[PDB]
Amino acid sequence: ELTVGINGFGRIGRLVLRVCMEKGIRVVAVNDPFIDPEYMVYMFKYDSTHGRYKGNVEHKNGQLVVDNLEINTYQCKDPKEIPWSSIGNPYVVECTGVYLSIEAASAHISSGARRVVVTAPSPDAPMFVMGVNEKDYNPGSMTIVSNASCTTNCLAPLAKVIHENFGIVEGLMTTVHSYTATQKTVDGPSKKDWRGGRGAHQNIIPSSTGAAKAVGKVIPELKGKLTGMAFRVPTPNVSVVDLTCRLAKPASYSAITEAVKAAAKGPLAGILAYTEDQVVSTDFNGNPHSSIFDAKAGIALNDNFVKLVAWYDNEYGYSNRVVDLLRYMFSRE
Amino acid sequence: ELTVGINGFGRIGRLVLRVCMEKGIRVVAVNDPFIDPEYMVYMFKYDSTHGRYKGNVEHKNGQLVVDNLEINTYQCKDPKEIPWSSIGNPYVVECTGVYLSIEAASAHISSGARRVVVTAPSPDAPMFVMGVNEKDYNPGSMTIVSNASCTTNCLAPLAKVIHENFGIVEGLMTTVHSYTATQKTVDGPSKKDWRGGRGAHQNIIPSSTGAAKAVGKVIPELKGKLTGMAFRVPTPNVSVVDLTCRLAKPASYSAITEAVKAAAKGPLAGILAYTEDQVVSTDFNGNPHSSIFDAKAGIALNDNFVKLVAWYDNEYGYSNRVVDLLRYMFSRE
Amino acid sequence: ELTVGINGFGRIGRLVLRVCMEKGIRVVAVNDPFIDPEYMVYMFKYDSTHGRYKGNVEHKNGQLVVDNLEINTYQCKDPKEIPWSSIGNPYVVECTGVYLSIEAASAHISSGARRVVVTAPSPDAPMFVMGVNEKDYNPGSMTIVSNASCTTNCLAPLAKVIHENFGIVEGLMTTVHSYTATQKTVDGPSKKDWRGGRGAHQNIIPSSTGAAKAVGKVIPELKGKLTGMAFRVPTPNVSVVDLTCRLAKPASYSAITEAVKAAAKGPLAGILAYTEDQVVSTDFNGNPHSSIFDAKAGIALNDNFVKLVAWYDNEYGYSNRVVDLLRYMFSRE
Amino acid sequence: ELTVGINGFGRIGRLVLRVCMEKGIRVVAVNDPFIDPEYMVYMFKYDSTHGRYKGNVEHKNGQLVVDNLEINTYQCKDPKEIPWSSIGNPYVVECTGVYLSIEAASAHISSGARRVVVTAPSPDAPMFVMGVNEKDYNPGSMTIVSNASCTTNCLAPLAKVIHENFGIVEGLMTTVHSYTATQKTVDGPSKKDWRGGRGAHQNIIPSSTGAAKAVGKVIPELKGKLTGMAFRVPTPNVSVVDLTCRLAKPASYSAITEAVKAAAKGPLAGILAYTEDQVVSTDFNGNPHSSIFDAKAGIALNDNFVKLVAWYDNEYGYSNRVVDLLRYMFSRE
Repeated sequence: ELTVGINGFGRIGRLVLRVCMEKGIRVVAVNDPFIDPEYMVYMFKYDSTHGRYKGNVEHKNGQLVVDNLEINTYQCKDPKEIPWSSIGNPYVVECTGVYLSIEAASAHISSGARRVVVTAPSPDAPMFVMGVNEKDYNPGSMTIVSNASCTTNCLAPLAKVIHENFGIVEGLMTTVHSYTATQKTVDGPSKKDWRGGRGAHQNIIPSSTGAAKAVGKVIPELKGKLTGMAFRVPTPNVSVVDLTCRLAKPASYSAITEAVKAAAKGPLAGILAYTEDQVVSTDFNGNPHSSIFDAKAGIALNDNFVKLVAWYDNEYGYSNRVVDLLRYMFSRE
Repeated sequence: ELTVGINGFGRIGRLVLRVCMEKGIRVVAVNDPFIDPEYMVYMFKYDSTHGRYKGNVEHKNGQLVVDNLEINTYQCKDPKEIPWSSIGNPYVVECTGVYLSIEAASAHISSGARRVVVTAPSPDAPMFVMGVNEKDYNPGSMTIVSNASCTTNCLAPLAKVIHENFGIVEGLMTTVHSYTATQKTVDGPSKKDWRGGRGAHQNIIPSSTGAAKAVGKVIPELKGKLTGMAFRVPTPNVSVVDLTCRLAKPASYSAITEAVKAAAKGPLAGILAYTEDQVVSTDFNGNPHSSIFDAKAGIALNDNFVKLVAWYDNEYGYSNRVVDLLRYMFSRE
Repeated sequence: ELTVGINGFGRIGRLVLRVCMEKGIRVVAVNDPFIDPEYMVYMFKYDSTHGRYKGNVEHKNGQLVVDNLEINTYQCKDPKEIPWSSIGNPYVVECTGVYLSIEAASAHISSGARRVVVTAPSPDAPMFVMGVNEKDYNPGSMTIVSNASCTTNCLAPLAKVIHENFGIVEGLMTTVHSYTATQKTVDGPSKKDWRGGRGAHQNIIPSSTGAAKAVGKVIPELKGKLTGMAFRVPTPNVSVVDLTCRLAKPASYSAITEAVKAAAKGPLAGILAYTEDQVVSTDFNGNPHSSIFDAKAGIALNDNFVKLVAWYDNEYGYSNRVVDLLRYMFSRE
Repeated sequence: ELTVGINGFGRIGRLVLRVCMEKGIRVVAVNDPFIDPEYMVYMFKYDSTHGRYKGNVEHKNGQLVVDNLEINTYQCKDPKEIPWSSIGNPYVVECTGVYLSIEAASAHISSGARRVVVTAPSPDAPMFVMGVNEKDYNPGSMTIVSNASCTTNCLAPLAKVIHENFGIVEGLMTTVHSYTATQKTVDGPSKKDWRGGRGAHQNIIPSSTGAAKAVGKVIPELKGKLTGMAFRVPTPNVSVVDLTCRLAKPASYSAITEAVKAAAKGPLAGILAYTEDQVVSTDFNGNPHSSIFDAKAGIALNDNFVKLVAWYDNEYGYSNRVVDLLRYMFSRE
C-alpha cells in the first residue's frame, strides 16, 4: 500500500516513525549515517518529552523491529546511494534538514523514491499545510513537496479562518518557541545565528523566522500581508503563536471566537482546535493538532485590531501532519 | 537629607536597599512582620540572580548593619504601628503589594511618613515613569505616589519616542516575562489566576497585564490606544517587550532606530538605552535602564506597521527607578 | 467495600485520587478549605508533569464527578468538622502535611474515619513501607498510620535486599531530588529552611532529610546504620537515591545486581524494579514503582564498598503506595 | 615575561583569557579554526553565566583587542601550523579537548611552544592540582602538562586535608554537576555516551567520571582508595562534590571542620575555602577557588564514616587554576 522510507533519525524522523506506527502506515526503511541500529532502538524506545514508546522495540540482523514490524536500516551519507528501488518505491520523508531544494531532494528520486516530503521549508519545492491548500497538490507534476514549518502549520489554519470571515489587512506574528536541537546547552558556536549559540536554557533568545511570511505561499491572498519573528525560551517542547492583526471587517472578540469554534468543529477538524480553558503550554504536549486556539488568552484593542493566541506542539503536531500529507498524496496516486 | 524607610523585605525591598547603598541614599529602617534581622542579613547577603552583596552585612542589637550603616528594623503587621515619626520623617517605599490605594498607603503617612512610593500600580494614586512624566509630580498635592510597573516603565519611554516622532495610531503589546514570586514551583493553588498556579519552571504561561493600557496614564495622548498581555516563561529574571504598532506618519525602520538612538543619547539618557548587538536576555541581568531598545530584533511589515523590541531587567531596572523617583521627589520639597 | 476520603487536594491528594480511579477504589469525598469544586476540576483535569487526566472530570451540584463517579466535596478548615461518619466510615488519606501526629490525625477518627493514612513521616504514628514491613500492621491497635516518605520508600526496599544478602555494616545516602511545592520560584521566605527559600529553578540546594535514618524504623536491624541528606535540583519530578554502603559479606558487583534482579522478579515485584538500560530521570516519570535499581549507574571501589543507584517518581510512585497501603489495611479488617 | 597563547576559544579558552587579563598575564595569540575574530569579540564580550566582560573588546586588522592589548588571532586546524615561534615562544594552553596525549600536544612544541598546559585529563601527560602536587613539576623533563579536571581540582585539596589529618581508608564520590557544552538541548546523538545525549535541561543524567580515581595520581597514597561518578543536572554552572569516606583515625564532625578551616586559612589559601553559611550553588558562580567546603551540608553517621560537601565553579575556578599553573611553571624556568 502506502510504504514509507525515512531519511534521518533525529527528532522529526523518530516521531514520524511513531506516528506511522500509530496510524498503521508501513515504514520499510530508516537511513542515518551516524546512528547505528542498536542505538536507534535506544533513541526510539526512550524519549524525554514524549515518554517511552508504548510498544516494543528491538534490533535484529541489522533491522529495527518495532511491534513485530521489521524495518530495514541503512547508513548512507549520500541519498543517491540509498537503495529505495530495491525495497519497493516508497514515499520518502526527508528529515535531515540538509536537502531542502528540489534538486538536492531529487537525489532520493533518482535512487528510487516515488515521492519525497521535505520536513522543512524549501526554497522552491511546493509547500503544503494540511487543511489549507493540500488540494493544490498535483501528482502529475509534483514529485517533491514540502510540509512547510511547524510554525507556519499553526498560523496558517488560523489565518485562513480570520481572513475568510473578517479579512486580514495586515498582521505581525510572534512565536514564543521552545528550544530545539540546533541550539546550545551553554554559550557556544553558531556563526550564522549568533544569538542562537547562546545558552538555550538560560535565555530568552530573539530569532528570525520566515514562518509568518510563508503563509502567503499557502494562502496567496495573504502574500505581503504577514511577517514576524520568534523568541526561543527555556521549554523543551510546545510553542505558541501570537498574532497581531488588523481586520478589514469589524469583529467583536466573541464573533472571532465563534468563527474559530465553527472551523474547528467542521472543515478544520483534526487540524485546528479550540479551547476556552485556562491552559498552559504543557497541556498541549503530545497534542496532534496543528493549532489550538486559546480564546481567553487573546485580547482586542477594538473590533479591527486584535491579538490572537494559538498553541502548537512543534514536534508532535508537525510530525502528525507529515504523515497526513503522505496519506493524502497517496490517495491521489 | 533624603532618608528612606522600606516596608517589606521581598525582592523589591532588598534591591531597593541595594540601590540606595549604591546611590548613597540613607535608609533608616526596614519593616517586615515575618523576616527577622538575622534572616534579613542572609537574604540581603546572598542573591541567586544578582550575586552576593559586594559590601558587608551584619546584624547587631536588633539592627541591620550594611557597610557600617546602622539600619533600624521592625516587625509590624500594620503600617499604622510603624514608628516613622520617631526616626525622622522618611520617605517610605511600600513594597508589600498589599497597600496599593491612597487610603491603604495613607496608613504610613498617619504614622509619620513624609511621602510614600508604592512599588506597584495603584487604583487611584498618581503614577509616574521617570523620563516620561515625573515633572507632573506636585509636592503640594501628592503625598502618595506610584512608580507604576516594571513593564510600564519599559514600554512608556519607547512609546513616548515613537509617538512624538511618528504617532502611534494604535498598538498591542506582548511581554515575554520571567517568572516571579507570586508563581509556583509546581502546579499549586492560585484561585484568581489559575494559569499562574501552574509550574512556572515547566510552562509558558499566558497572563493578563494592564501594563500597556496604563501607559495612557503617563502619556494621556495614548489613552485608549494601547493594551496587551504577557507570557511568563522559565527564566528567573529579565523580560522583553514586544510592541506591535501602527504609525500615523510613515517611518522606515532606519528612521525609527535613529529616533530611538537620539533619545537614548539625549533626553532619555539613563532611562532608555539602545543596542544593535546580537543580545539575549542574560545580557541585561543587572542593567539599571528602564528599557533597552533592540534594533536588530524588531521587524517591519511596512513603513506604518512595525514590531519593536525592548529589554528590561524587571527587578533591578525598576528598583533603580524607585530610588530615582525618591530622589526627584526630594529635590522638589 | 473499601471507601476512601481524601483531606487535601494538593499534589498527593490529586494523584491519590487518580490512582484510586486506576485501581478501582471508591473515593467518596474530598476536603480542602481553599480549593473550590470548580477549581478542583481544573487542577485534576490538567497536570504539567503527569499530563491531562485520561478520563472525564466535571463539577455538578457541589460534587466532583470523575468518570461518572460522584464525589462529595467539603471545605472544612478543621478535620473535626468533616462529616466522615455521615458518608459511611471511609479510610481517610491525610495529605495536608499539617496533621502528622497520632493526636492531630485522630481528629479524623473522632469525626468518623475508620482509619487514617498520613502521607508523610510521623513523629509517633507507626510507619510502613510496602514490601518491607506492612505485615507488622495490626488492625487491633493501629487506627492511624504513616506511609513514610517518598525517599524512604525508594531506599528501604533496596536496603532490604542488600542487607539480607550481604549485610550493611553502615551506609550513607544522598538523594538528588526534584523541587517541590514547599520551595520557591525566586529567592523568598523560608525561615526554618533558609536554603530551601532560594530559587528552586536556579539552584542545587542542599537539604536535610531524615529519610535514610527512618529506614531503621521499618527495618529494625538497620537502626543506627543509615543516614543521609539531599540535593534539590531544577527538575519538576523524579528523584534518585545514591547509597554508599559498606557490606559485611564481600560481593562482586554482578552478585549485587543479580540479587536485586531476583528480588524485583519475585518477592518485591511491583515495589522494586530493575534496569540495565542507559536511563535518565524522565524515563521514570509516571512509573508506579517505589524504587527502580539502575545497574549500570552504580560503581564499586571493592567487594565491600559500593555505591548503588535507584530511581523514584517521588509523586506517582509514592501515591501508588498510599493506595496499596489502604488496600492492604482493608484486607486486614 | 610570561606570555601565553591559547588554542581553542570555547568556554575554557575564553575564561582563561579573562583570567589572564585579571591577573596581568600577557596573551599574545588565540587560535580557533571556526571562530573568526569579529565573532570572538562577541563571544568574549557577552557571557550568559559570567556576565559582560568588564572592560573593552574590539577587533582590528585581524587582531583581537582587549583593554588595548593587541592579541594575534589564527584559524589553524592543525597545531603544527600555528606560528608560535614567530611570536616569541609562549606557553600554550590547549583547550580544544582534542589533543590530550603528550604526542598529540607535542605538535604545539614542534611549532615553537615553550610549554603546554592541557586543560583536561591526559592519558600520559603529568597531571597537576595546584595546592596538592605542583611542586612535583620538573621543567627539566616536563614540557607538556595537564591541569587535571575541574572535579579532581575540587576533590583533591579536600582529600589531602582529610587524609593528612585522619586517614582515608576508602572513599566514594558523587559530583552533582552542571550541564556542559558536550551535552544536548534535546534528546540527540551521543554514540559513546547515550545518557549524555538526552535533554540536559529536562534530566538528571548519570555519568561516569574518572575524576575521583585520578586523585590517586596527584596524591599517590590514595591510589586505589577512591572512585566515583556524576549526576548532570539542569544548572548552567557550579557543581558540588559529595564525598563519602571511611576514616582511619576517628574524627568528630567538629574536628573535621576545624581541620578544613585551618587548611583554608593557611597552606591551601586561595585553593580551598571554608563556609558555615546556608549557601546554594549560585552563591559560588564566579568563585575562583578550586573547592569551597560546606560545613553545615555534610553529615556523619559516626566518627569513622562521613559525607563531606564541597562546591566548585567548574568553569571559573578551573580556569583560574590553569593560569596559576602557568605562573608557577614560569617561576620554575
